[PDB]
Amino acid sequence: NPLEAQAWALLEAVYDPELGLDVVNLGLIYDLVVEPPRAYVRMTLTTPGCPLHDSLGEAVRQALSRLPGVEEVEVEVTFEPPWTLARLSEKARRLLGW
Amino acid sequence: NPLEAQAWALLEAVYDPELGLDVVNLGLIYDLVVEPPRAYVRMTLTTPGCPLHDSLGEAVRQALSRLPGVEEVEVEVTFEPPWTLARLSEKARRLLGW
Ligand SMILES: [Mg+2]
Ligand SMILES: [Mg+2]
Repeated sequence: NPLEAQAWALLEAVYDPELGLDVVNLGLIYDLVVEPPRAYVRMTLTTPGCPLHDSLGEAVRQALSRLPGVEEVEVEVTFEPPWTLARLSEKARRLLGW
Repeated sequence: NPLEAQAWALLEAVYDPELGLDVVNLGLIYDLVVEPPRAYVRMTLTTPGCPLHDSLGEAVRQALSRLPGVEEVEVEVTFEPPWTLARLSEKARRLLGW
């Protein structure tokens, strides 16, 4: 499903403002399912508590809505499990310096 | 602290759109501290997951910002503990019919 690869590439352009890294390499994407006309993503945030405006979740929704055949995007934001820097990818660790 | 009573009265005018009851009688307010120039409230939502726009949390922030002497309102939205109808007040149960 090349659509899935397309989805990841799109998400890799969405950045967390506090850490300056994309949501994929930060390890914020917990699940991703793309089955036209629907796209589903389960993700978390880098800090606890629901913000008044989930700008990151909105950016992810907008990114996935660009997928061909996708007319509805469900973005589920959860804290289960809770995120920590241990979820950073190998690439992210290179970009950081680690 | 009459300011505290003022705060509760203000919150009793903020309604959850899905249930048609105010946040206080629904049992959504977990903690409330009013110490000028700051107001703090910890609350939850009636359904899981962080919404893209936390309109309820915003309404609570706007309501408390009307308190005299209060210049900053911190609204913490959590799911710990998770909410259920068991947290409804006695009054809410009368209003419902129970
Ligand atoms: Mg972890
Ligand atoms: Mg309960």
